[PDB]
Order: sequence, then C-alpha cells, then structure tokens
Amino acid sequence: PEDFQQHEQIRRKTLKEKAIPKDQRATTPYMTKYERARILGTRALQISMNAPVFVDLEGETDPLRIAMKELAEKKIPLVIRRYLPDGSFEDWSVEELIVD
Amino acid sequence: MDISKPVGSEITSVDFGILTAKEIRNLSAKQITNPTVLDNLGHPVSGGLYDLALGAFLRNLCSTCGLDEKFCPGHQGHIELPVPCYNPLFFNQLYIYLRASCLFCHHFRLKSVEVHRYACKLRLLQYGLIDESYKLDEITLSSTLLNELKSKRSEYVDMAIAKALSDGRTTERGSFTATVNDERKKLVHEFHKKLLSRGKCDNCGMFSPKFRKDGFTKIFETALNEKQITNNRVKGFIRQDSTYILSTEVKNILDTVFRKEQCVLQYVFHSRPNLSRKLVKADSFFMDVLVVPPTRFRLPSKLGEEVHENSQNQLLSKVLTTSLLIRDLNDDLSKLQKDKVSLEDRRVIFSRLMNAFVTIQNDVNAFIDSTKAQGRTSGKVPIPGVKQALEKKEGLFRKHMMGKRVNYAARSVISPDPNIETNEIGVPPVFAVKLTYPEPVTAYNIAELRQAVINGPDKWPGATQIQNEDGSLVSLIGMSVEQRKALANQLLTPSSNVSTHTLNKKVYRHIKNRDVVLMNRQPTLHKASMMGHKVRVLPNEKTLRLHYANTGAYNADFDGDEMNMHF
Amino acid sequence: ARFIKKHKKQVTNPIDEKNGTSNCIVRVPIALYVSLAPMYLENPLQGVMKQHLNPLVMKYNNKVGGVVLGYEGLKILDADPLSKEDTSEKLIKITPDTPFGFTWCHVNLYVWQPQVGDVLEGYIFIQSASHIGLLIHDAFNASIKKNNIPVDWTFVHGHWVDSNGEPIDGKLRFTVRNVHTTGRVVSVDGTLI
Amino acid sequence: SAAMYSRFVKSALDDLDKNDSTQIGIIANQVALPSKNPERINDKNLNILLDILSSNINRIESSRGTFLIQSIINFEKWWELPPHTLSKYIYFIKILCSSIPKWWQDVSMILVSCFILPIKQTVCHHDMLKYFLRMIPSSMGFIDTYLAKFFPNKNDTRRKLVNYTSNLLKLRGYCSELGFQIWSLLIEKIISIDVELQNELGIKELSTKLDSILTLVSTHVEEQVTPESLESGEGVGVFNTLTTLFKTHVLPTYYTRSIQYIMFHVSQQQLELMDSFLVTLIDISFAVNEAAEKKIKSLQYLGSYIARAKKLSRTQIIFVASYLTSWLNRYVIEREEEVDQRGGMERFKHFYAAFQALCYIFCFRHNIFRDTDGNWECELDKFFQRMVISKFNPLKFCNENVMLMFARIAQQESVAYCFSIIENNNNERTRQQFIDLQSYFPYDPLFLKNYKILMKEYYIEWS
Amino acid sequence: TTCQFLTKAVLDNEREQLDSPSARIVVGKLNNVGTGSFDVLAKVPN
Amino acid sequence: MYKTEKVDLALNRNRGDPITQHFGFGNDEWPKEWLEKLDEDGLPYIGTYVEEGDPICAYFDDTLNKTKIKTYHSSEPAYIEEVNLIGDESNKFQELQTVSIKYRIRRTPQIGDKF
Amino acid sequence: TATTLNTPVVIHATQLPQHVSTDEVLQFLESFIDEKETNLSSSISQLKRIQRDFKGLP
Amino acid sequence: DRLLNSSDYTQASVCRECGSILTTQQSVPRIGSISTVCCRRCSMRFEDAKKLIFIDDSQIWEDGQGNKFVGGNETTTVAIPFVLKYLDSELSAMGIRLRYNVEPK
Ligand SMILES: [Zn+2]
Ligand SMILES: [Zn+2]
Ligand SMILES: [Zn+2]
Repeated sequence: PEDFQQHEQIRRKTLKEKAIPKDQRATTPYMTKYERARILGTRALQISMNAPVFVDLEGETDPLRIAMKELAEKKIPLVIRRYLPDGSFEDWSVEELIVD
Repeated sequence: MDISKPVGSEITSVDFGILTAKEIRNLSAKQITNPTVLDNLGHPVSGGLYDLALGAFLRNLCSTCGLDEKFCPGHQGHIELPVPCYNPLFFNQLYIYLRASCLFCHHFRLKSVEVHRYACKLRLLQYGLIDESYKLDEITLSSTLLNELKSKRSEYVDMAIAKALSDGRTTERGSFTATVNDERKKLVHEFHKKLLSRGKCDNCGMFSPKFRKDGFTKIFETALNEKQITNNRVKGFIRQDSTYILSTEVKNILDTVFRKEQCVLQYVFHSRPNLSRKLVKADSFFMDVLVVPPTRFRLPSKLGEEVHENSQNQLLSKVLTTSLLIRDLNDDLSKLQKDKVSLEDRRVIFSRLMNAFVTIQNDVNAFIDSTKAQGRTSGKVPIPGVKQALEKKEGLFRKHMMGKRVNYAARSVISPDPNIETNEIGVPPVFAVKLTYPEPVTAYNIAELRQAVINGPDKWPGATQIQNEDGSLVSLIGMSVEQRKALANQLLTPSSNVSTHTLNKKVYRHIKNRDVVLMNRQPTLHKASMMGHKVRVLPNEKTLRLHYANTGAYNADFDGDEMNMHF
Repeated sequence: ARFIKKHKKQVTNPIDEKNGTSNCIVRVPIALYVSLAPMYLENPLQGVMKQHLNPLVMKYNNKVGGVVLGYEGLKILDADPLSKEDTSEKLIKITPDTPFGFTWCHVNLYVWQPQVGDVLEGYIFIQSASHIGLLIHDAFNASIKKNNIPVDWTFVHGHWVDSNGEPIDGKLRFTVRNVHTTGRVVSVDGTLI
Repeated sequence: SAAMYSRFVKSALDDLDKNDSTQIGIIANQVALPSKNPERINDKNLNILLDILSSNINRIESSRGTFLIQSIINFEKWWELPPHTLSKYIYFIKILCSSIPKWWQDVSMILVSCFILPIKQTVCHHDMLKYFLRMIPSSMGFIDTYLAKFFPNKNDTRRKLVNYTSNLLKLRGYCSELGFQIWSLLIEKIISIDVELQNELGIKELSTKLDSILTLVSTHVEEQVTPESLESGEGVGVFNTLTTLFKTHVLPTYYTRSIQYIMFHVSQQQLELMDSFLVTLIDISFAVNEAAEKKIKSLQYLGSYIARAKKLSRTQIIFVASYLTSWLNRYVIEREEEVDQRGGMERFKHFYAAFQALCYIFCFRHNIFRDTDGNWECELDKFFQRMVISKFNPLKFCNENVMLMFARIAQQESVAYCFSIIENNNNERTRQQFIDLQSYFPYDPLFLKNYKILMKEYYIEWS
Repeated sequence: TTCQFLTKAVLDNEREQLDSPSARIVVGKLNNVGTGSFDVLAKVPN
Repeated sequence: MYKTEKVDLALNRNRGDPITQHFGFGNDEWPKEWLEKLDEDGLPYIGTYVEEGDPICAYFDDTLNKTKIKTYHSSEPAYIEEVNLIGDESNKFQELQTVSIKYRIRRTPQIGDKF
Repeated sequence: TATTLNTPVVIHATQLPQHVSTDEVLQFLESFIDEKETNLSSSISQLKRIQRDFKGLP
Repeated sequence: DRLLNSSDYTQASVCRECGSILTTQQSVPRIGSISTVCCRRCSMRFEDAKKLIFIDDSQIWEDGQGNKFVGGNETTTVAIPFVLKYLDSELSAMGIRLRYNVEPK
C-alpha cells in the first residue's frame, strides 16, 4: 500500500520525462488522413451520447455529419497524441493542425 | 462487443512458462480418477471426466460455481500420475542436458571455466550488450589461474552492465532486438555443441556411461567400456574426501546437475534478466500431474443422429486404466514380504512394472504427440492428440484465429446497374430487412426512431428490437401496432436507476441509404477488392446491383460471380 | 522468504483523554483510477463525484479498511504532464473502443476504521435475554451476545440488571470482539469481559 | 408436551453445540411447512421454540443455525398468527436483526411486497420498517432497490398494483426521507398507463386500473399538501420534488395524456401551488439551450394550462403572457431580417408555437381581457394586428384550428382581422414531426369519471 | 510448427511484448500500424 | 424441379426387430393443424402446398407413447407429387415402414438465371 | 451491481491514514454536508444524524 | 469489427496477481450475500491459512462443494477473443502456462 504509492510516483515521473515539449515539436503540422478519420468517428461517438455540441445542427441527424461540421469550424475539443517509436509523444490539438 | 460495456483493465504482455504440480493441485476443482464417464442413467460419474466440479454439463449445474451450461466458464481439474513422466514437448532438451552431464561430479562435463565464459556472454546479451560479449572473450592475463580468470571476467560483466544502465543503453528489463536475439541463439547452439562434444569430464576426469534414446521417449544407459573402466579407477583415489533407465532416475541426475550448474542455466533459460529470481528446476522437463481441461471442452459429438464419444476422453480413460493397474502392482509390491517373495518373483514383478510404465508413458506421449505413440491395433487410424488438434490442416491458428467465420454479412450474385452511383451498392430488401445496425436514441433522432419502431420488423425502414438501459432486449416481432406505438413513446424516458443513468436506449433499426457497407469479391489480392459503398435499397431486387465502374477494382465479370456485403 | 504478510493492518490506533474510548476516525489520502462518462465532459469533477465517490459514502470499503464517511479535495491528474496543477483545462485519455474517459484522481477520505480490541461507547436501543443492542455514534449497529455479558449480571421482564442489582441504560462502554462487515450494514460484536 | 417440547428444543440446541444438527433441522422443517399443512408446528409449541431462541440468540448465530433461522423468516402468513404468539415472533425478529443486522434485508422485502394488501394488513410491516430504518439508516440503500424489484407490472393483477401502492403510501407516512424512490415508482408506473392509453387510442381494465390509481394519488395529495403543511411541513417539499420529477418525465416524452393531469389538478388546490409551479414552466419556456422540441412542448403546456385551470388569478396569468408577447416583439426584431435573410420560416417554429399558445389562451379567457373600462389588457387590439401583419406572417405557419378560432373570436371582439389574410394565404399556396408536435395540446380536455368531478372546480369546459 | 516454437518460447521464459500484428490479433488488441499510432485526450475545463 | 425424399422409419431398428413406429396417428393429444397437410394414414395428401417446417409425415412412436412428425426441410416451398408406399418382400406380414415422397418445385425464370 | 460506470477500477492509499481530532471531524462534516445540499440526499441526512451524536444530542 | 467485434468479443475474468484467465470462478455466497470473482490459484484452503493477526471477513469465499478459501480477490475483466481461452486451456494440458500482465495494477 505504501509501495504502490511509490510505484505510481515512478510511473508518473518517468512519463513526464518522455513527453516532448510543445515548443520542441518536430512532426508534421498537417493533420494526417488517419488522424482526421478517427477524430471524426470518435467525436461522432461522443455526440451520439449527448456530448455538449459546439455548433448549430441545422436539421442534421447524422452524428458523423455533426462532427464534420464541428471540424470545419474548428470546434472539436479533442487532442491527438502522436507516438514516436520510443514511446515518447507530441500532443497536438485538433484546432491547431492544418486540415486537408 | 458493446460500446456501452467498456473495459478498464488491459492486457499488456504475455509471459510463457511451465505449470508446476504444486500450482495445479492447488487450483484444481476436482481430482479425476474414474475411467468411466457416465452411468446407466446418463449422469456424470463422480470423480470421472464429466464430474460436475469441472463445469456444468447438459442440464446439470456446475458444482463449483453453481452456474448453468451457459454462464459457467468451466474449471480445470487434474489427474495424479502415480509415477513421473517426461513431458513429451520438452524431451529433446532434456536429452541434451542429460547427455552433457557427468554422473560423478554432477557438473557438465565441459570444463567449468568455459561454462562460466558462456554464462558471462549470455548474461551480457540479456542487456543487449553485443560489443561487450566479444570483449569478454578478450580476457586473459591450471586451477589457480582459472579462478582469477573467472573472477576478472565476472567483474567485467558487472562493470559493463552497470555502465550500460547508468547511460542510455539498457534497463533492468533488458534490451532485446533481432541482432541481439541472433547472437544469443548462436551462443546457445555453440554452447550445446560444446556440451555434447566432451567424453571424459574436464573437471573430475571420469567417464560417465553414454545415454541413448527412442522416438517414443525411452532412455537407455550403455554401461562402461574397458579402457574407460580402467581410466575410472585410476582416478579412484582422488575421489576420497544397455538398460532402460526410469524417468525417476533421470530426474534425480538432472536435479543435482541443475543445482550445480545453476549459474549458466539461469541465463540459458532466460532471454531477459530474471527479475522474478526463480530457480531453474529440472522438474520443468517432467510432470507428475496432468491438467484435465474444463468439461465444456470435452463433450461428445453428434454425426447426424448417432452420438460419438469425445476422442480426448478416449485417450484420458486409457491413462486412467493404466493408472489403476499400476496402483495394484504397487500394492502387491510391498504387499509381499521379500523373505517369501523371490529374486525369482522380484524379477517378474519388475517385468510387469516396467511393462505398465512403458505403455502408460506411450499413451501419454501419443496424445501431446501421437507421432510418438505406437500404432494401435494395426488399422483404426490414430486418434488425434493435442498436437494434431492444434495442427489439423492449416491449423487452429490460421483457420480460427487469423481468419474466422463472420456474421451479419450477406452474400449474393452480383448484377450490373448503370443507374446507381459509382460509389453505391444496390441492396435487395431481403437483406435490408434482416441487417441490424444499433442506434442510440437521442433528442436529435427521437422522431426517426419512433417511426422505425412503429413500422416494425417488416415494413422498411423499420426496426426489429429495442435495447433498454439495463441491456435487456425487447423483440418487436410478435407485436401489434398499438404495443409498438407504446414502446415508441417510452424511448426517451428519464432514468429510474442511478447505475444506468448514463445510458440511453438503442433501437435496432433496419438498413438505411444513410449507411455504409463493405463489399468484397474473392480472391482479395489488393485493397480495392474490398471497398466501402454507400447503401441504396432497391425494391423488388433479389441480387446485389453494382455499377460497372467498379468491375476493374473487384475484377468482377457478372458471370454469376458472388460478392459479400459486410455491415 | 515468502510474503502474503502484506495484508497486515498498517493503520495502528490508540485511545483518548479526557475520555477512555478509541478514536477510529481517520483521514486517508487516496489515488483512484475511474471512468468518466461522455455526459460529464463539461463537468468532470461533478461526474467523478456522481459516478464513483458518492456511492462509497457510508459503506465499508475493502481498501481503506473501514467505512467511508465522506471526501474532500478531489483533483483530477491531467494526462498532460506539462500543465500547471493550477489550470482548469485538463486532458483525459479516451478508450480506444468506447467514448468513455479514464483518469487518475486524488481525493481525501474520512474513514471509520474500528479494529478488534478497541473500546467504544453505544446507546442502548434493545434488551432481550439473548443480547444487548447498541448504536455507536448514533449510526452503526453493535451487539453484545448473552455470554459476553459477565456471569453475575441478571435479566428480567425485558431489561438487563448488573453486578450490583441496578439496571443499565443509555450509554454503555464495551470492547470490540469482531466486526461483521459483509451484511447489508456494518455490525459490531462487543464484549464486557 | 408443554415441558416435553421445552426439553426437545433445549436438547436440540445442546445437540447443535455438538454439531449433530439433526434435531434442529427436524424442528426447522416442521416450521417451514405451508400455512395449509396440518402438520406444521402449532402455536403453543411455536410459542415455546420462539421464546427459547429469543432468550439467547447467540446460540444460533452459526452456519449450523442458518437453516433454522431461514425457516422462521419464511414462516407463511406470520401476520396471521396469534396475538401472544405474534408478539414472540416480533420480539424474535427484533432480537435477530439487532446483533446480525443481516436478516432485516430479507424481512423488509417480504414486508414491502405485502403493500398490495389492504390499508390494514400491513401495519406490522410498516411498524417494523419504521423501527429499523431509524436504528439502521444505512439500510435505506438496498431496501430502496426492493421498492423497485417488487413493484407489480402493469399486466399483473389490479389487486396487486392497488395494494403495492396502498403500502407505499403507508410507508411514506413514517419514513419521510425515502420518498424519492417511491415517487419515482409511482411516476414510472403512471407514465406506463398514460403512454399505453394513448397508443391504444382489455382496455376496460387499464381504465379502471389507471382510474383507481390516480384517484388515490390525487386525494392523498389533496390532503398531504395543505396550507398548514406548506408553511411548517413537508407538503411544500413534496410539492417541489413532485413538480421537478413530473416535469422531467412529462417534460420529455412523446405524445400521451393521463398523468400530466396530476399536476394540472394538485396545482389548482391553492394559489401558491399554481404560482410556483407556473413560474417553473416559465423558467422552462425560454431557456436558450432547450430542445427545439422541449420549448415547444412547454409552450403547449403553458397555453393549455392557463386556458383550463380554475384556481387562477386573472391577473397573475395575463401580465406574464403580455411580457412574453413583448418577448415576442423582440423575437421578430432580432429575426425577421433573419426573415428576409437566408433560411426558411421554419427557423421560427418556436415563435409560432408560443404565439399559438398565447392566441389559444386568449380564445378561452378572452371575455376576461376586457378591463372595467372596456379596454383591452395588454393592448390586445393594437398588439395582435401588429403580429398578424408582421413579416413572420404567423397566420400562415401556425395550427389549422386555433388560428381559425382566434380569427373568429378576435374579429368578433374588434381585436384583430384576418379572413382576407387567410384568402391571400391559400391563394399563394422533418416538416411533419413539427406539424405533429403542433397538433398536440397536453391540457385539452380529460376523459374520466371521478377525476373529472374533482377537476370541475379547476376547469373551464368549452361550453 | 506451432508446438516447436511454443516449446522455444517456454524454454526461453519469453515475454510476448505484443507488438506484432499477429500477436495483437491473438490477444484481441487494437492493431499498431495506422490508427494505433496516436492517442486521444479530452480537454476538460474547470 | 422435382426432388424425391425417402422416409424410412426402419432406419434405427436392429434388423427384423419389433416395430416401434407406425405411420398414422395415435390417440394421445397432438396439434390438429397437422391434418391440414396429412391424411389419416399419416401420409401427406397429394397436391398439398408445403413450406419449411410443415409436416410431411406422421407416425406413432411406441417408446415415446407420443405421435411424432417428420418435417419439410427445404427453404424453398413445394407441392406433393407422388407418394409411394414401398412395401417389403420376404412374404407380406410386415406393415408399412418405407415411403417415397416426390416434391414439385416451381421455377419461374429469374434475375441471375443463365441462358 | 458493480460496473466500470459506478466503481473505480482500482483504489490505493498513498499514505498511512492520519488520525483526526473531534474538532476536525466536525469541521469536515460541516462543509461536506453543506456542499452536498436522491440517494445522496437521504445519505447526508443520515450523516447529519451521526454528526449530531458526535456532539452529544438526541 | 470483423475478426473480433462482429463475431465473438466476450469479457472474461483475469487474476491480476497470477495473470490467469483459467483459474477464476464466481464465489458461491451464503444467502443474502453477493457473489464475488476469485482466483483458485492465488488463494489458500481455509484450514491451511488459519495454521499460519486476524483474518478479515471479506477475504473468505466458498465454492459450491463447500470448501472455504482465503484470498484471491485481485481479479478484473479484460476483453479477449474466446479462442484465446481454448488455446490457453490446451497449453495447460501440455503443462504450459500463459501469464497475462494486466494494467492498471
Ligand atoms: Zn463452473
Ligand atoms: Zn565430473
Ligand atoms: Zn491468481
């Protein structure tokens, strides 16, 4: 019980010794075709279960279409965590990535 | 798989290892001892292979958990082998170490210094230190010098691992890449070659009798040759301060060798550092008990109307009979005074015992490796053992894991249609009415789903059932229009239960033009032979309709070829 | 050489003054890994409270080894290790398969963790010839079985009477024999010898 | 016998300390028998067995003792026992749940289930629930789920349903807190009846069922919420809880009348009940968020309510409606150009919805909107015309029967004109759900026998 | 040959790190390449 | 299309054994909808339309003290064409045990048919 | 019963429990009760009864 | 979807402690108590545990036969293909043990 605490502190400490700083990011500033699809699907999933929606529905009933709309206006509150092959990662907000 | 039943725990790695007879006995739900499986009223025989502690069977409830044939996961039991048997899977490796042993000083017959040089190298390779393992060989400055050599090689390995850990070259979990794995495998091969290459023991100078085998896992010991018996008694003063050989003798020999040569074995048997700190034991190559798999995995078959016994049971009952029979040999053994018994009956009792052990050991061998069993009653054709079950045809892995039967997907002859879009697929109503996609009910779709439920199972676009917040399903099949209208009006009622409050109902609505399916024509040799098409339901059609612009991709001819639709 | 002995009570405990009872109320900091439902994405603390913490209140919890009375200072651990413990914008990793999040949290629990041997006081609410029934802190059930009451104590029709012939009432002081915890509610087995 | 049996058990218990367990089991089996079998342990011997067990309950708190105990908790129709014997059973249960408060869970479940029995046959069950809820407040948890578990289904016998509510009411009267789960059950069940009645619109059954249930609920409410009870009581709290629950269940779900009346009716008992509940509806109406369908449903409720109620102030009602209409002037100003801008007149469903409700309210309460002078409250003469000629052209987009009736009445009252605007309209001449939603009026007249009579004081029939 | 390699894995006391497509299909883990190349996190206020 | 199926309830019996199952109806209680497809002998009336699940045969089983029913298995509905009673030789005495039922299946030409 | 929706996947104490004075128990009960004002309602009601007893009352 | 979800995909119990998916079972509880999920490998027969401090009530469980156990309560559920269970079962017949490392610990 005392030592699980220790175990957690070690996990959390190392995890904070890998994540690369924002001002030190080095991957593509473009959203990848993969990132786009998953962002849409996942945000669509959250919409289907009553996530607060950041845009006017204007009659839309397809949650994927709602997501697409949100994406278009850059109102999707999701962040992509990109993993380099050593397990360290860069966090990129959906709004900051160039979409095409 | 249900998006409303999330899982928090996640498997992150798998470790391979060996079940000890202690573990098995502890976890076991029942020790099985009766060859007979059923009684005259078709109930499980107690202590038999369908014993209810191993799980629910037919209309009986599991005696271990109490659940029925549907919710009971099954439980394993064990058979007690009255005499140790070689585990057929690891019989070749056992053979290598046995042959390599010195039956006198109980080290490997390879000189200790060399064995230590291998232990050093393999240990370095656990940390991926390939350069260092070659540098280890660069170390040199008769038994006094050797221990200093051993010692300085040892302090090099420690210094190298320490240094490697301090900088960024390894963790305590090791480092394991292909180039490392290649160097490791070579060394172990080289090591084994050198083990078997020695005659006289480099360490005590004696000769051990040579060991020979079968393809059916029996071990013979060839007694000593003339020059060699002479050589052995000359070394007689310094030490002062053919035949079948039982699996129990073999185990005793290896037990001691594994104690003495533990250091090297600690790295030969671990590609990573052994954090667990478990000893490497000889028992790992042997087995005193057999795990009886759950019952649910040992049921009879029906070939149409006739019922056939389970083949794994046929094999296990042969273990059972031999077992009872040996327990009787063992009873008459000490059940007859030596005084009255004879060097004459002593020989015959042994003869009968050897016979029993050999044939039970054969029946066990034949299972996990039928290719090691003696062909039965010349005819019949062998019954598959576990090896053959996993390797039947393309094998379990390829036939039921890398590929599987699917569901919901449909198949039909395709027909051409110039009037659908090049990205659509014309779906016959016969499909459109049977396919399910779940819908969760929300403010934005309550109008739509109300109508679907009202429409019912048989009027498109309708619905076949409703999932409630407590996961339960309600069929719309037997229902009148009024009953459906009722259910449609309670689709969006609040929660009367805190535990399900985060969920909404789901309507299992019929196909819809809004939908996407996956179309497939075999052989699928590139990814364009499996594409996503938008659904277009077409009245009165009995086949799938596909625009010509897609023939190229699918390599489709419209000559009665078929496609699969996946939803 | 073998340690299953890592189920040994590492929360000792004493008595009191100006008094004589034990104090079993304790404050323990915990970490807990919990799910966050999509409906709470704008109210994550609210959601952690309604989903996980609230259901712990006034139930025994195997990990803190007592009854949880309540909680203070809930904090979500940002999955972004680069942010300040300050900010009110945090990251919660979403399941691959589902829309649910899972985050670590820190919170403080107040726990009633009584242990065999302790001295407690109860308010008598029932007296049969078979047991005396008490209520500790006017909340938790206690019970002294007929033969944990000293031998010279007598009964009538009813109500108990002590060593000196005078009836007992209200506050009674007893020692903990066993704590039953598996039933609907906690119940203490107490003794007077 | 008398003393022989005292021995038999006293032996049985000795034998139990030795684990033989046979004697006990013989006894248990004897008590477990059905109320019908003559061979079930008789009163006198049971008197004995009980008083002996109560005297040292600790002798039994063992795995060996479990079966005996289970057999006494499961004693058929114990409430049908005798006085003296009944008393020993009660004392035993009391004693039992004291030490190992583990059997109270089993005892209370059976108790609640007996709530389907008359107003009398449960006294003992409630007496016991009241007692142990107090001494074991932690129990409220699982015993609440019992309230769920044992509710009778709508299909199940009426006597079962009518009983299980009779008991819940009795329970309410000694465990005020538990309240919510109960109210959730009643609400959940009444919605079932309302919904089904609509869809269906055996049936003779649901009528008298749903009738027996509502008439009960409302009479209890006529009592329970009372001015005395509102100042110092839990009538006010009950009212608030009820209102919230009611709105939420009613607030949402689609197209059915048979329960929403409960609120129509309790409301009009006292002026404040009308007031505060009505203000809650106003809070609902004009929240920015709310489903384009929630705001429209409320507005239908709002309009139907004002029209039909009976315990109204003319004036508390009308002024708020006038303010909403001024709310109207703003809507059109911050939106017609939103009208001559890109989109359709559907963008304004919600506007018409509210304007309908207000027009409808004016039809039924017109004769009221003329003050002493003969002038119009809220300048209805000048106001209606302005909307009618606006760019929204309400007359074209609102209902097909209210707009007509408003025309008739408004024209009659020199309040506003319209037959030429109608002519122009049909000359110039997801859309369905809207037409559907605009056709439903949650406070159009009720059906059925008693409730109707009870509502009369609170209702204006068209006549 | 399944049992041979299994035999090799056991005698090495190997850990399957579950990184290959085959291994992940065996254990039911989402594939690496492609989708399995990034994480998703939720931005939460307050 | 025509399909002939052979129903032979001597399939189980161990060679010239006592006969358990006889074509016809027993006196226990059985559906009655059965007589829509089946004549008194337990054989189907010629001409009858028969779709998946319908009875094509009824016999009384002695070991069951019940009247049972062989059902029609194709997912394609058909009509009964010929019902042949295949009696046995070895000189009479033996009662009915073997029957051949010939089904007639309509084939209007369809989309996907080859010419 | 218990699912991933209403139950933590795992719980761990990060320190040894620290005993608290009566004055502290009272200050905590105070605020916890206030902040939380259907199942939770009937529960803080019961907690309110327990804090009453701690202070000696009815 | 197609090689897991739209096919099998059925939660299973693991012991976080020994990493098995074959040695768990539902406890059989006394009437009134609720069933829990326990590991037959990681728990002691009740007798043997007494024979080596006081033992908490939540730490004892029983099977259908009636034997009492101490410990083995470190279980969860993971999502695996069913055929994995079959493979693990066959492997244990051959004396081979798979050990799944589950997180969070
Ligand atoms: Zn089972
Ligand atoms: Zn030697
Ligand atoms: Zn385990």
